[PDB]
Formats: sequence, C-alpha cells, structure tokens
Amino acid sequence: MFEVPITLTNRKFAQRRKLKYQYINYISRRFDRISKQQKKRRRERHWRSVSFEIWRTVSSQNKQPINKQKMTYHNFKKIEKIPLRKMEIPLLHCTKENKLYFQSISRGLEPLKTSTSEVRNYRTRHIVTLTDLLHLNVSRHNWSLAYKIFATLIRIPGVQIKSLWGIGVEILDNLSNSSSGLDFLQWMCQIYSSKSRSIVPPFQTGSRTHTAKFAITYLWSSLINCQKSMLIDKISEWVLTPPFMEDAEVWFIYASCHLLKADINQVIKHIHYVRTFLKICLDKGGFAVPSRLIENQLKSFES
Amino acid sequence: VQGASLYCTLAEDALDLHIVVKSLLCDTQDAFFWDPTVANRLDSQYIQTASDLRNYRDGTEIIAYASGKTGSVLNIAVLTRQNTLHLNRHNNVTSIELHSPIKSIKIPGASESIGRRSNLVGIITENSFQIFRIESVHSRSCDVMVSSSEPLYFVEIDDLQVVDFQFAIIDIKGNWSIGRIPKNFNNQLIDNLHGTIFDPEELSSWKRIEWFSHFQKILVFDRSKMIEIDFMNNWQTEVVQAKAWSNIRDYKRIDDKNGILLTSREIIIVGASESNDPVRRISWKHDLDPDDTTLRITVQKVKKPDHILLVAFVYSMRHKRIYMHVFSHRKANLFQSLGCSTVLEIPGGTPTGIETIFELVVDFLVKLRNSSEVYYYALSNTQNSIIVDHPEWASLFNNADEREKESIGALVSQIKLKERERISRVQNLIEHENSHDEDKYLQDLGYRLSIATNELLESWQKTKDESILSGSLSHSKLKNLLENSDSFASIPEFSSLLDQFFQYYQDQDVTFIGFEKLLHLFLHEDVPGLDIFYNKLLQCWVLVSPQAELLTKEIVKDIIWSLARLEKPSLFEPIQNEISRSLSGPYQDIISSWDMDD
Amino acid sequence: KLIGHEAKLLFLKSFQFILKRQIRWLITEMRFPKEFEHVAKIIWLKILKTINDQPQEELKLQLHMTSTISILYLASTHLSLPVYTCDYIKWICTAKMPYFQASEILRIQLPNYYVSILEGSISPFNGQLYNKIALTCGMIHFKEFFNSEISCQGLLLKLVMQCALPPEFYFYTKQVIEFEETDIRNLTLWERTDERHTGRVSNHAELRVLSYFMLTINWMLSFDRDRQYPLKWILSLTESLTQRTTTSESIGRNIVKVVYPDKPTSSDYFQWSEEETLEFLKWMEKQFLPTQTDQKIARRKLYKIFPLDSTHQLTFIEDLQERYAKQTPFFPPARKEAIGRLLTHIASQLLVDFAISKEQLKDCISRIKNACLHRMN
Ligand SMILES: [Mg+2]
Repeated sequence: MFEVPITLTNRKFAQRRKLKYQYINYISRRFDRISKQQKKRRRERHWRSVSFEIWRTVSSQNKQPINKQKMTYHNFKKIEKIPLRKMEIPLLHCTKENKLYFQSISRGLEPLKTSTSEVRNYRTRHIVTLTDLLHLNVSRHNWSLAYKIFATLIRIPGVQIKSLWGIGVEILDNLSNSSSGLDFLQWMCQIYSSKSRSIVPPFQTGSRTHTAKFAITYLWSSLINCQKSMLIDKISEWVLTPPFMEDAEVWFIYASCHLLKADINQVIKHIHYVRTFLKICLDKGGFAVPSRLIENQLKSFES
Repeated sequence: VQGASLYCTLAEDALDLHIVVKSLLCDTQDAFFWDPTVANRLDSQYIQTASDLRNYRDGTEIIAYASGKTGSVLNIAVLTRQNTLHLNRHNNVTSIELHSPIKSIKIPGASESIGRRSNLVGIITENSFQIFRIESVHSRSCDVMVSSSEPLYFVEIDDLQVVDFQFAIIDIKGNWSIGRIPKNFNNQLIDNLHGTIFDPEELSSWKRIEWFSHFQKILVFDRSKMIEIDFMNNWQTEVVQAKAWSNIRDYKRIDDKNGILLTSREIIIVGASESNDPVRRISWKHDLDPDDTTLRITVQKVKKPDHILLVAFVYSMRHKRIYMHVFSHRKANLFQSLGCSTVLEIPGGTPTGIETIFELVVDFLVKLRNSSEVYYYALSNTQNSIIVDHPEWASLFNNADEREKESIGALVSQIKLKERERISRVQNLIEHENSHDEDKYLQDLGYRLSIATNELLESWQKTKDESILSGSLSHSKLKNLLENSDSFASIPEFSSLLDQFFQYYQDQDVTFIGFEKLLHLFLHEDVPGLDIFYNKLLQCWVLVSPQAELLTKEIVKDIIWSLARLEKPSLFEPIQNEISRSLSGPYQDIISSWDMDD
Repeated sequence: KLIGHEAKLLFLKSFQFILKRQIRWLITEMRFPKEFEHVAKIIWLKILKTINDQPQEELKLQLHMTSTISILYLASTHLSLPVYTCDYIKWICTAKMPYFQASEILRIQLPNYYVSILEGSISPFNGQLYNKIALTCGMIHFKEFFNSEISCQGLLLKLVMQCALPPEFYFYTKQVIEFEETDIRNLTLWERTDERHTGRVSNHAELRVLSYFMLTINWMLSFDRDRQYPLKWILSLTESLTQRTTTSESIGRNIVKVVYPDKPTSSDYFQWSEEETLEFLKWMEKQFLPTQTDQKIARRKLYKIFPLDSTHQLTFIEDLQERYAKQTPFFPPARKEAIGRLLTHIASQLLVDFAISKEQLKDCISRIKNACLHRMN
C-alpha cells in the first residue's frame, strides 16, 4: 500500500497513456477551434509549465479576473461528439480491458485499481510486499527489522534509490553500527551531483538546476552535527567551495555557519560575514525571519 | 531541527502511537471504476435552531445519512453524548423520501465570528439540489421536525460536484455559481454571480468548491489544479503548482476559518493564510505513498496550552487501513511535523466515510463500503486504566427446513453409531498383538495376497502386448481380497510383512516404490521407518483422543493401504509403449523427443 | 536471427527441457521415484503426439506452465502418490521448484510470440490448475490409458493434521465421503470448450473432498447431541489454529499468501509477526537469489556500504504436537459462532493453500451440501 521503487510494468499502461493523451488532443483541439505515438503523448504532456525559514511560494496578486460559463450540456456534447469516434478507430487496435478503461475515463469515472494493484507478476508482487513491510516497520519504530527490510530491498536489481529518506531517518534513529545518516547523505551528494523523463520527480534530481532534498538535508543536519559542538569552518569551507549561486537556502546555511561560529576582531569578521550572506541570500526566493532575529542576535553579539 | 538549531538531532519528543475504543451507532465496470461525484453520504455536526437562540443552549449534535434500496431517502436524527457518543434514547429518526439517489450530504456549520450555528443541511442528488431547514427540535420526545427548502431539479442538465455554504454555492463539471437560500417558508433559491473553471483536458468528473478565510472568497478544484476566486470583486488565480507530477486528491477546510487541508498524491498540504488576503502555504509538508485515485482526507483539531494540533486521516476505498499524520499550531503560525502512523480495520470492504468531530484522544465515525453500519471509534495514546455473519457461508451451514435439520442429525447419528462399531470392532484386534493368532493371520494374509497377486500378474501376461498405453488396469491394490487387510493390528510386524513381500516378488518386471521417501511428504521430515510414522502420529493424538492407539493404528493401516503399491509391469514394460508412441508420431516430433537434456 | 514459423521445435524443446528440469528437482530434492519420469514421458508423449497429429502452421498450442504442472499432477495421480495440488502450489510459489521464468536468467532467443506463450497464463490461482489438469485429461484420455483415482486418504490425513482435529474426523469425513460417493473419484471434467454452467463446479475430486471436510466439521460439531466436543474446545481449537508461529509450513503459506490474487490474504501479510517478517527476509535472501535480469563496482562498494548480512524455529510435527497439547484440556446457541469462525479460518487456509477462490470453494461446498441434503431427504 506504499509507493514502489521500481519502474512500472510497461505494456498496458503505456497504451492507455496513448489513448488518453490522444483523446485529450482531439477534445482540446476542437475546443480551441470553437474558441476561435509516444511523441503525441510527448508534445501533449509538453506544452505546459513542467518566523521560520519558509521557502515561500508565489501568492495571489497580478492574476486575471474571471470567466463566465463556457460549457452547457449541448455545447459540451458538441465538443465531445466527434473526437470520440476518431477514438473509435484506434480503440479497435487496443485491448478490451483498455477499451473499457478508455470508455470509463472518458465517461469521467476513475479507476479503483492502481498500476501496482494490477502488475500481478511474482517478483514485483514480492517487492511490493517487501517495500510495504519497510514502510510499515519504519512507521512502527522497529528500526532493526526495518533495517533488514531496507538492506534486502536495495540488494534487489530493480530498485533505484528513492528510499534514501527511509535510510536517513533509519540510521538516524538506529544509532547502532553502520556509517550514519550523515555518511549516507554526503554520499548521496558526492555520487549524484555530477553527470557521471520517466523516473524523476524532485526528491532525486540532476545537478543542472537544484538537486534539492539530500543536499539541503546534509547541509542543515551537518550544522546540527555542530549543535553537537556548542567542524564549522569545514562545513562552510565546503559550502564556500561550490558555485551554484541560485542556491539561496545554502546562503542561509552559509550565514548560519557564520552565526554559529560567531556564537576578537576575528569574531567581528564572522559577524560582518553573516551580515553579507544574508543579503546575498536576499538574492533569491527568500528565507526570512525578520531583520530583528537576523540582527538582534548580532547586537547581542555586538556586546 | 529547523527551529532547534535556528535558535542556537532526534526530535522534540519520544515515540507514541495508536489505540482503539469501538461502538455501534446506527444501521440503515463498477468492479473496476468509481464515480467521483459521490463524496460522502453521511454527515454529523453541531446545528442550532431558532428556539435554541432564544436561550444560551448551544444547539444539538445531529446526524444526517442516506438510506433506501436506491439510496434516495434522507435521515436526520439527534445524538446525545454521555460516556460515548450515541443515538438518542427514544430513537425517532426523521426520514424524508426523495425520488433521486443521494450523492453528497454535508451540514455546513458556521464561523466562530457569527455567534450562531447552521440551521440547515443540504444535499446533491442525481437529479436535484435541495436545502433543508431544521426548525425547533424539542426534548418532549427528541423530535427533529425539518422543512424542505425547495429543490431545483436542473437548469443546465448538469450534475453538480460539490455544495459549499447564507450562501448556497454549487459546482457542476467546470462551472460554478454563487446563490442564496430563501427564508423559511413557501415562495426558490436564486443566483446572479457565476463562473467556470472548465478544462477540456481533464477527463475526471470531480471538481470542488470550498471557500477560504470566510473572507467571502472561494476555492475551486479539479484533479489538475487549485484556483482561488475572489468573487465579490473580479479575481482568479492558479496557485503555484499545476498538473505535472501529482493530482489534487482531496481538500477539506481544517475547521478553523483560516485553515486549509489538501491531499495531493504523496503530500499532505497545509494551506492557510499568514496574511489577511488569501494565501498559499509552502511551509513544508509530509508525503504519503500511492497511485490510488480513491484517497480522501479529514482533520480533527485538539486544543492544548502550548500548541493547537491537527490530526490528518487519509483513507481509501481499496483497503480498510487509515493513514495518519499530526501537525501543530503554536500560533506564531508555527507548524511542525513529528512522524507517521497507520492503523487497520476489519475483513473485506473499505471506508466510504471517515468523519471526525501527555496523550491524544481523537474520535470519529466510519462507514464501510457496502455495509449499512455506522461505527463510532475513539483513539487513545497508552494503556493506563469474528462474530461471523458471512452470509455466503451461513447460507451454506444453517440449511433451512426442519427436515433439513433432523436430516443432518440423522446422518450424524448414523456415522456416530458406526464409529462405535469401529471401536468395539478393532478393540479385540488390538487385544491380539504379537499373538500366534495374529502371526497365523500375517502369514496366510501375506502369501494369500501373494497368490492373488500372482494371478493378476498372469492376467497381466495375457494382456501384456497392448502397447497402446503403459498403465495396467486397476493395478495398485490389495487385489480383490479386502477382509484380509483390516484384521491385523501391529504396525511393525506389518511393515515387516510388506518388506518381505517386496522381497518375495523381487522376480523382476514388477513395480518398486519406496514408501519412506513419500511419508517425507506427510510429516515433513525424514520418516525412515513405516513405524516412526506411527510413533509421531501417536504422540500427537495420544495428547488428544481416547483409543488414540486404536485410531492411529487404523489410520496408519488405512494410509499404508491407500498407498500400497502394485502398478503396471515395471520400467521394462513402459519403454515399449514409450518408443511405440514415439513411432506413430510424425518423424521430426520424434526427432524433438529428447531425454537427458543437461 | 531468431527462427520463423517452425520454432514449434524450439518451443517444445524449451518446454520439454524445462519439464525434465523440474522432474530432476523433484526426484532429487523431493525424493520422488524414478518411475515418475517414464510416466511423464508417456503423458507428454501422448499429448506431443496429439499436437503433432494436428496440422496447421498456425500453432494453436497452449503449452503454458499450467501444462507442465498439469502433466506432473496427472502422472503423480496415476502413480497414486500422496501428493496433491497444494503441494505443487507451495513448491512453485516458494521458488524451490523452478517455474516462473522461461529459461531463467543465465540461453536461447526464440520468437517473442512463444516467449509470450510461456510467460503468459502463468498463474494457477483461480483453479487454473484444476481446469488445466481436466483439460489435459481430455486432451489424452484418463480412463483407459491411466488410473485417475486420487490419493484420497492421505489427503484426509494431510487435512486433519493441517487443522488440529482429533483423529476421529479422519473417519468422520471418510465416512461422509463414502456416503455420497462410495469412493469413486475421477479426473476429467472435460467437454472441450469454455462453456459450462451447471453440474461442473464440483467434479474435481479434491475440491469435493475439502467440501465434505468442511461439511463434516459443521454437521458433526453442531449435532454432537452427546456433547462430545465442548463449547470451549472449539474456541481453543480456533486459537491454536490462529496463533501465527514460525514453522516451515506456515512461513510457506505466508509466501503463497503474497501472490494470491484476492484480499484479505495480502492484509494477512500486513499482520505478520516480527519473526514471520524475519524468516521472510531470510527466504528473500535465500530464494530471491533466483532473481531475474565504473558505476557497477561503484554499486558493489556502494551496496557494500551497508551490510548484506541451536536451531530456534521448530519442525512441523513439533508445532502439531504442541497445539494438540494446547487443547489437551479435553476431559449455548452462540457456540454456533465458534463453529462458524473455525470453519471460516479453515476455509481461509484452504483457499490460499489449494489456489482457488472464496466464491469457487463456497460454490462447491454449497452444491455438494445440497447434494448430501438431496440424497438424505
Ligand atoms: Mg499549469
């Protein structure tokens, strides 16, 4: 009942994606007329935008006013009547289960069988049970079992690593033996920060623009490995190393390393330093508390 | 982490989970797809009528749930909470009959700012949209008299997704309308502000309207996107994500006005304003892990001194498991998350409604797929303090007529006295063990059977040249002398009989089958001797039955007989028909027939 | 590259080769008799001769894996060995007996039409096995050529021990069996088609055996006017049956539960004890080495970053003994409840074990229950 870390069984889900995006094409085409192939799916999915440190969103202002009813029954079935027969052609080439599939999604129903729930192959169903027991045990604080699940899982040849948060909080609460969650995280960053599609949402990413999760988590978690202290000029030494200038959150990591090192004229230079990286962190999508938690600490320091 | 070392690595707390407390409350293509336009067919919430507004009484708690063969009647009735929530003592459910099936019921409630509470409850059918006033419940007998704020069957021949609330707001697939409800009696409901969010390339029918901040500004949803509409000016916004990697899965307003709970796929989203104007929240969130389209959500809200914490129940239509996460509102508009937990429920089916109302108590009701029952549940933190009607099998066990009761009893008596015959019968056979009588019997037995076996081997010689098959007729047996089996009663001398019978017919062209390697399949460990078989079974059953020695002997006898080999003339006879069938076949299938591969 | 239009030869060669491979594993690892092999050459020879008495270059043959298991069971049943279908389902679902891969990863490249003819129709789990063995039993005739009487009494023993029933129920059910049949049990249910709608949900012998078994327990226990079987011991029996313990068997039935089509049984993997899950991962690192299909050494060191990793678990007759003792305290209308929950648990075990449906089983025991009421009234 949990996400599987394998590429999905191929045959039928792809031809359903065909039927879906092809019908989508015909209906939206005739819709723009009335307002006047993997590649078909590709263009179709294509033309579309693809007091604490909140990486704030984009709120509501400068957005266009309204629309008033576009779609009555008669007008909609006008737009629907023709693209459904065009669909009658390749529906004849696909399988019966996918006939009924298309007829149902095109009626507007939603399937209550998942892609996982209908893979129904030995090895994959077994991996489903394995991964499930991982997620369950990790919920159940059973870090020992959960760890066995995780190792046996990553052994399997099909699973690429989404499961890194599983192991991050896993070895974190484990404390037992193996090179800990920091080791794993900086490993994730060292292996997957260089060139050295289907499967890729944002919690595993490529180093063109932001590789997110693992990087910021080893960053903050390493500054907490300084919370173990009171190492710092190390963490901000290799935060000083990379150029990826848009990485504002690593600018607040930087300035946080300087505030933690500022806790004599050396301490001065560290306080001027954090004062700088806060504005070159106003460079990008802001992490702000105010000016008073930023500075008022630094005036308690100016003491 | 975030605030703990922004201040200047485990958590904030130790590790605590889920428990139950259960109770009954009330009773009332398609295999692979579902209708999104049917959200929830029962609500329960605090309502407050006019006569409740003369005094200071805080109204009452009511339930409204759908009923009927076609699910086309509304039932409204009052609750009284004492030790645990329960239906009223006089059980006078007030049900009103419609002719259209009920797809959605919700009772709206009200903000804390108005002082009042809702007086009404509204429903979407397959044919109409109706609003009901509850007017003047009275304790004389717990009556709930309601009035029918009039339907509007259809204006557009369009089904309507969601109703939100004095303001009757409707959404039909793509296009919405703000409207108003008449006052009490007998003019019905009108509108004048309208709009649409239509999107040709989203096929799923469900959209959703619920507003936001009580600011007189609404939210409209489809599985593609979330659109805010400031609707007493002219204002519209598509908030920041769209339809790239996940679908909007549900949204419900976490009860406090400025508070928003949205299930995506693999994300619990806590939208809610931290500005007077409407908002998004990207105050980070948790994620929950499927492809399931059928996920829904609800929150319960518990109050405490140092925080204000919200429990998020995400449930499904596929499995009876409930997936829970918890958030906290330390009103610096502070939100943090702690760790996940999930519970199960019971056999086949799944939730159609989950509805909420140094430890945590959170309580709700559930209604399961295809089960008219409504079950109250409660959940606690620590511990300081099947009733089978499977109608498929009971219909198979309870068979009706009285002669079909005394029929079964008749058969049971027949076999029971028969079993007495078995006991008394074999008893004396057990009295004679290692006797000279049982020796005589094992002799004339073993070689009497040897004589019959030879006869059957002669009548296997006459029919030997069949060569059409390779299985001799009715082979493996005692060979038509049956009384000779039973009468002995000493397993080891009988195993020795058989070993010396196999020894005796070692004159070739005869079957050989080693039992031990097959008892391996019975007891699941190596069973070398035919005796140790009897030993192990006798341990097991000597723990449990009288005359376990007699039965265990009768059953090791029955087994050893059931398997007592004597199949066709052996390995040299099969190869004859093997090759001769490998002849009548065409020449290159004969070339494909291949022994010893690799 | 790969053959065209007469890779019938290569097809039947990978098929036959896979068969003899499985036989090697069952004489070897299951201590079968060597005679089985010749019986298999005879049955596979008969249907090989029948498909090579068929003309068309259009293949029209369906040598699915169910045919492999079908001729194994057919031959085993001729030889009257006390193996039953559930032995096979267990054997293959636990990856012991090689099954799931057309020539497992290591072979031959064949026309993708035949690779699909193998990988497809792989599951036995809705009675596909019973239907395919009756289908083979038509394809070449059971009656004269072979002896298609099932090894009934060992299945009774298998069944009583599989519950924890006292040995009286062996003779009970054996007697109801003789009552409706007088012990005559066939293998064909064949009239080559797909069509069937009455009389033929219940004519695979085993399913009727299970049906008599269930019925027996219900009748017998609900009419012990003697009061021989206490209102309690039915509960203690249900609980000793329910206690998830870690023997080879129950661990196996968990492994089968994982690939059974219908819920609940997968909710059953949800409710595994810690030891069940542990012995599970054990079976995963043992029998999912039978898996299928620079940076590579970087993943040998990468995976070698976290460890890949006096016998506690007890045997079968040990567990059996101990629940027999767990009820050893042996010496009013809501006891029907105890009857019913016991029957439904037993049913559950049989459904996963014999790879059929809830609806299938209750269809059969319903039909044959009315078939005993009819010859009783
Ligand atoms: Mg968009």
